[PDB]
Amino acid sequence: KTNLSAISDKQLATLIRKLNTITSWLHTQKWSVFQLFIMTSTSYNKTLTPEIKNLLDTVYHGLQGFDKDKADLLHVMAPYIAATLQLSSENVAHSVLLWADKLQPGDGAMTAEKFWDWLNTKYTPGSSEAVETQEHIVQYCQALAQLEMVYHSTGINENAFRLFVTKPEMFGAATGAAPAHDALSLIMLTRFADWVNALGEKASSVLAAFEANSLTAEQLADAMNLDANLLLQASIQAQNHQHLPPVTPENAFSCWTSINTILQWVNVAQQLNVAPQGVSALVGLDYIQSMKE
Amino acid sequence: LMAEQAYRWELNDDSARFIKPGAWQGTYAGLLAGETLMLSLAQMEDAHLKRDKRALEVERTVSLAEVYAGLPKDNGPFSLAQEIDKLVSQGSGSAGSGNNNLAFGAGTDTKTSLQASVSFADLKIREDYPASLGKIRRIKQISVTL
Amino acid sequence: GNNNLAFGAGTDTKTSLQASVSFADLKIREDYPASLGKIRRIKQISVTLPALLGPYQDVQAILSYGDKAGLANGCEALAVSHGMNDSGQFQLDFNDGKFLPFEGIAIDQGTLTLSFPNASMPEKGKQATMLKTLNDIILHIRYTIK
Repeated sequence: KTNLSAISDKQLATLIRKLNTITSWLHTQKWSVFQLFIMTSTSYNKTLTPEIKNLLDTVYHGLQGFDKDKADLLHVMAPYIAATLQLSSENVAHSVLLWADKLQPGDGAMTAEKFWDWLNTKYTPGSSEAVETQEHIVQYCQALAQLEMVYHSTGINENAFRLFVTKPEMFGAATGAAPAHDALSLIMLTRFADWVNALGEKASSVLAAFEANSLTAEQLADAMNLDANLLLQASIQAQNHQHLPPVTPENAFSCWTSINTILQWVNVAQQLNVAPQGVSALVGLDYIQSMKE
Repeated sequence: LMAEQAYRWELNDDSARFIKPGAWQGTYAGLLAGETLMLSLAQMEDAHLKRDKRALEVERTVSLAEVYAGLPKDNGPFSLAQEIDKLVSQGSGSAGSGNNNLAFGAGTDTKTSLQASVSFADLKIREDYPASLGKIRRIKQISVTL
Repeated sequence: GNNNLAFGAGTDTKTSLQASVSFADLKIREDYPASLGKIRRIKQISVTLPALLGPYQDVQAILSYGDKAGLANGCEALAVSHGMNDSGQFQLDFNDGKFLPFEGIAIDQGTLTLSFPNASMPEKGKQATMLKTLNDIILHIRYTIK
């Protein structure tokens, strides 16, 4: 959206850094630019497809006779969505549906209740007819399929994907907003999945302690086969220095942004083969500025 | 759908339909179509035994010579003794009125046949018990004696 | 008490006359030694009504339990049709899967009420003239010991 013709030098440098980082990430991920654009796309083609038609037929047949008070609509609709959209697990479809309901895809904001009502009233299976709302239905189905492409490309585990959909604050997304499938969120999801894979067999306990407000320096140090004092002092150094967002003892292992910051400190310290106090001494050498002595 | 008619007539729930059109799909060669009907039949049997209860079996004699002899005088009251034995001797004519009339057949083969009609509305059988005993009253078996 | 004879309380039963008796006063548990068996349960209650019913004419009366909770749905009351060793059903079969009316009911506690609709002569009830001829009532209690 920002124009290159009228831009500040520091803003241009930030844009250069963002482009370089994303290009490097794509090269590491063996991903084409078109795939990233498809995964991050918002505009959806409003054209009926046989796959979408089969999805509509299956959902309409399965959900016929559904009672609202007897059970949750989303849970009942999840198995048919999983069957139609080629998903391995049912709860993955349930999480995808929750994420879509939070996003409200398309030009006409679409949700499970609206989709079910449209299918119940204005849909006649087995016939090709033109409906004014049909394009919004197609857009919602395309968004669901794209969020499948997201889930499968990221490689995250099913329960951490459920946690990300239900509580974006745990992943440090802006509070009170639906999670973004922006590439900026995609890269952090990929990093979370890679860290979980690196934890190996310990990941099962680490994730459970993370989903509660339970995780601590010592347990995570045992999980990563690192020194507990090393993680404790890295966390202390991160707390001492001004990050954005700020890191405080009650989120230092509760928010993923804080765990990522601590791990970046640990990685940089071990790259330099020095303690985190070494990096703390290094970053004090801001000698080309007027902000501080 | 024949078992569904049997359900909708053993019970009175003419509105209740359990078999859905979605059982067959040509996209997937119609696979698993029978298991959807098997679930539909299971739902039909479960609702059937869920709703069924023991009904009070009752019997009532109707005397037709009394139902015609007691006919409200806005129709001509008659005992069957004096019209059977003249609408045979004349082979023709009528007695009574409305759905309680006694008369010969209308159709060409029935012109010899003599039929006696009575309305269940005049049997008034629904009065014979309190209403709160049960709202629906249905015939089990009509037996005739001559 | 529970042995009173009186007219119905509810608005549709105000014409009906019901005779109540307590199984506690039948005292049936005294009729055998206790060590023969601790639980005594009804198998089938049959009623007989030796009124002077006419030819091709009948009584209607209805005997009901007091609990209406412990027992299978609709098994709590049966209606008498002709009243000569007459239960509510048309063929009774002990081999049938159906629980007969009043099955499993404990003898020690409970109340049995037999009701006669349209008794009151002020309302010209159909039973009024015939119920005057009614002298006594008999219950045949089929109960088992185990």
